Amino acid sequence: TPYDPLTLWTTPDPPPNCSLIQELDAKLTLCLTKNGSIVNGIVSLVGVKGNLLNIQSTTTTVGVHLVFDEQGRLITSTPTALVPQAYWGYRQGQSVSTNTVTNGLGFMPNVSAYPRPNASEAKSQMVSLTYLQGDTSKPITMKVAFNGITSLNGYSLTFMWSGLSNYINQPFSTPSCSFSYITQE
Amino acid sequence: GITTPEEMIEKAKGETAYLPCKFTLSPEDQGPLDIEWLISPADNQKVDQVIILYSGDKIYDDYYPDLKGRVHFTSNDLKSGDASINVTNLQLSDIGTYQCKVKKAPGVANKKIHLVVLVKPSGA
Repeated sequence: TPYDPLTLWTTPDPPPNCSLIQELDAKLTLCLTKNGSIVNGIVSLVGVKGNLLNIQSTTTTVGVHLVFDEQGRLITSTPTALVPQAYWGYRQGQSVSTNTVTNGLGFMPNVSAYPRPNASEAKSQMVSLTYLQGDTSKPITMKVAFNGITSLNGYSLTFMWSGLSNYINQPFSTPSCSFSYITQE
Repeated sequence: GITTPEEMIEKAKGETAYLPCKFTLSPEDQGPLDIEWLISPADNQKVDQVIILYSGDKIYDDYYPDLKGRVHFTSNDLKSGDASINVTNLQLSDIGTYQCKVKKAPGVANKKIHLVVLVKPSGA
């Protein structure tokens, strides 16, 4: 096969692929690799236009969502951060394959472990301490929530970077952040 | 891929720079066409700053403030295989490495251009 079936990503160097506050104002790099019952993931978000380049005084949190259908296929509409033309699928070289994902449930957060109505349960969250712009003097928290913004028979991933309250007038960018979760299949 | 290798364009203040980026598409390249031009200025220390895009069959600009309203795609038909751009009224602040990224899943290509701007029009 020309592609790797254990990896789903946004390609390593995606162009602005999110319209968070305004049209294409952010670059979200996300790579998910399946390793048995656990998916090793790495996420990164950076502002490139609008308010995401100069954190508003009243903002305290910046987050993105990724909703998947019952087959583990991304749905490119609200609230999914990635715009519809955004690249997402199996890895093939430094790009993605155009083949539809047929083993998506292997990358989805286990609904038994993280039930859809359990988004507020600690177990459905992986919270860590990280640093804005990688600057160790600017600590923030990244909270990954599983299946919290899911429809029904669906799945989701939520990334919440909080504590931005006192980093006003600065560009928003996160370092490469790691996370993991138990797979559906 | 792109038809031109990494080059260096030396121009003078006031002039306009034509940055080439012509590409060819394979039958395999079926993903949506994606063009992104980035810049690594010489003055400040920022790198890979977005300049202009061609995403979802639409042009998006005004990402790099210091370059506002002076960057436009030269071709009137991007899809045809030309992602070249212009930088009107060149200034000394415009010096840096400009990168052209042409993607069409699974295809991907990129070119780097070192733009140099001289105060007085002379390269002898």
